[PDB]
Amino acid sequence: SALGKLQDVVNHNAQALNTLVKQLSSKFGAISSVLNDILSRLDPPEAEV
Amino acid sequence: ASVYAWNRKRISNCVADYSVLYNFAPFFAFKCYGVSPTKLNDLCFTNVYA
Amino acid sequence: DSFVIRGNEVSQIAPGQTGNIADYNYKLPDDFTGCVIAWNSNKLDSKVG
Repeated sequence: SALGKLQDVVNHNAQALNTLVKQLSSKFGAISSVLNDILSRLDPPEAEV
Repeated sequence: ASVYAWNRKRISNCVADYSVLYNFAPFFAFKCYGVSPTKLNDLCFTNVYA
Repeated sequence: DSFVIRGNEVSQIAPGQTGNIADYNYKLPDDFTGCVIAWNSNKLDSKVG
């Protein structure tokens, strides 16, 4: 572990992007996370909220 | 049947169309939670009960 | 605007709201503004038979 600093820079950035991609799966309270179902199984007035 | 002994029937393995229901019964209330009926004619389901 | 409709469909007269009265019969925009008025009239438009 002589090169700890450079390796650490790379991992911090990679981990940040990784968590950003994983956070797409969270629902935040909506009935489903993927946009396609929401636009598929619901009328526009309720789909807005 | 009466409320305290409601009856359940499984309907599956068939082509369901929810456009014929408007016929029977003046339908004082016909509302859905989680889907909207005009779009209900499209999706495929797991197991629908009545 | 004036016309005559059923007594279980009042909810259906809304911008892009589903039932069977606001998709293909006559439809208002999704950005509608105004008011709607309906009154069940069975004493002047319904005859015997």
